[PDB]
Amino acid sequence: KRQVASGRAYIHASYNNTIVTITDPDGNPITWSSGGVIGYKGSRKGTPYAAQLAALDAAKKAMAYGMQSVDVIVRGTGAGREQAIRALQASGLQVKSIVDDTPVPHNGCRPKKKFRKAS
Amino acid sequence: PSRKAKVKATLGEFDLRDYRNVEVLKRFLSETGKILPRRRTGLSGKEQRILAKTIKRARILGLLPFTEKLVRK
Amino acid sequence: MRRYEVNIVLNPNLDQSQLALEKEIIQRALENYGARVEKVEELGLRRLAYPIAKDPQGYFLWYQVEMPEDRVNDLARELRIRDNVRRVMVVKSQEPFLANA
Amino acid sequence: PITKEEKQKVIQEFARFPGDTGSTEVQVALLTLRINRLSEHLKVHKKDHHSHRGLLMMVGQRRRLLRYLQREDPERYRALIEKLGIRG
RNA sequence: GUGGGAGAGGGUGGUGGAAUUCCCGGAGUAGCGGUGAAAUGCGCAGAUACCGGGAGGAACGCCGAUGGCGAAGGCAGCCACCUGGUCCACCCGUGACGCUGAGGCGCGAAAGCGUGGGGAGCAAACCGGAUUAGAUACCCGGGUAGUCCACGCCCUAAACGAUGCGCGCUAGGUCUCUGGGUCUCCUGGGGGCCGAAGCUAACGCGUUAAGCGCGCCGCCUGGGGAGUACGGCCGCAAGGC
Ligand SMILES: [K+]
Ligand SMILES: [K+]
Ligand SMILES: [K+]
Ligand SMILES: [K+]
Ligand SMILES: [K+]
Ligand SMILES: [K+]
Ligand SMILES: [K+]
Ligand SMILES: [K+]
Ligand SMILES: [K+]
Ligand SMILES: [K+]
Ligand SMILES: [K+]
Ligand SMILES: [K+]
Ligand SMILES: [Mg+2]
Ligand SMILES: [Mg+2]
Ligand SMILES: [Mg+2]
Ligand SMILES: [Mg+2]
Ligand SMILES: [Mg+2]
Ligand SMILES: [Mg+2]
Ligand SMILES: [Mg+2]
Ligand SMILES: [Mg+2]
Ligand SMILES: [Mg+2]
Ligand SMILES: [Mg+2]
Ligand SMILES: [Mg+2]
Ligand SMILES: [Mg+2]
Ligand SMILES: [Mg+2]
Ligand SMILES: [Mg+2]
Ligand SMILES: [Mg+2]
Ligand SMILES: [Mg+2]
Repeated sequence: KRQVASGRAYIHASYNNTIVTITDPDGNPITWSSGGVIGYKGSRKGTPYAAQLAALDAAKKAMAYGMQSVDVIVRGTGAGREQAIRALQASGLQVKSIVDDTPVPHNGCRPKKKFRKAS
Repeated sequence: PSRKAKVKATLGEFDLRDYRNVEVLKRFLSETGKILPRRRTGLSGKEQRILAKTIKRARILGLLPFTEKLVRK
Repeated sequence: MRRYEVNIVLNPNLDQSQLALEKEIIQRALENYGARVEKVEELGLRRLAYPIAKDPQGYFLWYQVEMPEDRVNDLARELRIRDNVRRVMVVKSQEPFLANA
Repeated sequence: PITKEEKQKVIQEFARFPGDTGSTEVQVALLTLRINRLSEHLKVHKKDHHSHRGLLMMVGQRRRLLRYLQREDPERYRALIEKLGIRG
């Protein structure tokens, strides 16, 4: 039980499972969710719908932690990367700013067989 | 099909080699630090090819970003 | 004897004494490597693109010089030793190519 | 490497007369200059294979002029080999 | 020869950032991961996501191209040094000094061998999880060699343009790299596309010939047996010619 009202909202969207962390303006996390937290179990964790509940839940949870506005950060190319942010604009927090920051290597590590074409 | 002005005509008598004129080079980078395609820096094979190395030099003196973040996504 | 441009970026949070110190040691170095000055542009600090050495800014120099080719690598290797000097890029000088003439 | 004045001091030292620059001597003199310089660079850098090719060719070219120098005027041929110091 | 020029051509030393992985600390709660769907796996010894710090190895995003360099195999962050090839202009010097090239000698992707060194990610073998009528395999999670560096061997390939090298000749048009110029263009050297004449069994080739010629080297003579046997030669072995 503290107070924040303003902070960061990362989204770690994936072709397997979107997940949302919410942190203070310094990076230290406050509350998080994901298709896992929310009931879903198998693939279903990926669905845009899942990404919705995950986002909302995570906001709801920080609504009580005392928060009103947040800066969004996107990372990954989720099946529901977008409905993760859309759930936020329709969540009840001032989405100050939405920034994309997906990590991309400047060509370095060999990927898995399934990701070939970049040794 | 992706159109606008070329960064070239927006500038004047300028040195394509000065790794220190951050004030100009920046123009040849996107929102991300990414270096602009020829079809936008409006340069020529050789010109472009020089602006490349001249940038990457500045990128090492930390006068230019290797990469940036995309606002509004 | 070839003409080189020498860059030096170092910790921007230094008083005269420290600045004055490295500035000397740097001169004090070019002296030992057959390097002769030709002009020194000293742009103070500047807003760095990325944080070089935990810092958000840096102190810049620049040294139009001429020195024995063989001993360049030595010089560069010798300037980095300071913990304040956090960038040394030496370059072969060359004539300005000019686009949009 | 090999600069301006560096070249003359030998073309000077090897011209059959003033202004001669393509003398079969001036030529071989020059190949040797390089050839030796190149053989130093390969004394270390023994891995630089591509440079070696060039050498292998630079040598052929030198052996080729020599071969001719010795047919036409079997005297000057001796001279050259004397000055330069070739064969052994 | 002089004066210019482009370039991931080669060797050496240094250095920059992104990302993965592991370690340290903060914050943080119930899952993460993974798949067609799952499980193995990891997590209450606190993982994933998030922030700061560190270590280490490997590869260089955008630029990047239909592009450039090289004899070929091949070559891609940045800088310095060491070095090869090659193009143009000037028409200055030598005066047939040329071409090809059986042997020989050197180079030769990857995998592989020897000795040390390193080891992040990947990953043969292998250990598991699934899938199927069966499981060896494709799909998933781990993982050793190897992949990386030094030195020494190995000498093979769809080592491909499936097109040996040099030269002279035979319409154009268009795109481009790179030089010079009386710079809507001309001209020289690369790289592509259509297409004259011509060639071709057709496909197609067509001033980058697969056309018209000359020189010189390699090679071919039905398929299987078989790149096997035998003999020789090279190799530490694999195995090669
Ligand atoms: K002449
Ligand atoms: K090999
Ligand atoms: K190897
Ligand atoms: K080995
Ligand atoms: K596997
Ligand atoms: K054939
Ligand atoms: K021109
Ligand atoms: K052409
Ligand atoms: K025809
Ligand atoms: K021909
Ligand atoms: K037969
Ligand atoms: K045998
Ligand atoms: Mg999933
Ligand atoms: Mg190179
Ligand atoms: Mg931790
Ligand atoms: Mg368990
Ligand atoms: Mg407990
Ligand atoms: Mg803790
Ligand atoms: Mg380690
Ligand atoms: Mg190409
Ligand atoms: Mg070529
Ligand atoms: Mg060169
Ligand atoms: Mg005469
Ligand atoms: Mg070993
Ligand atoms: Mg693995
Ligand atoms: Mg055609
Ligand atoms: Mg037969
Ligand atoms: Mg065989």
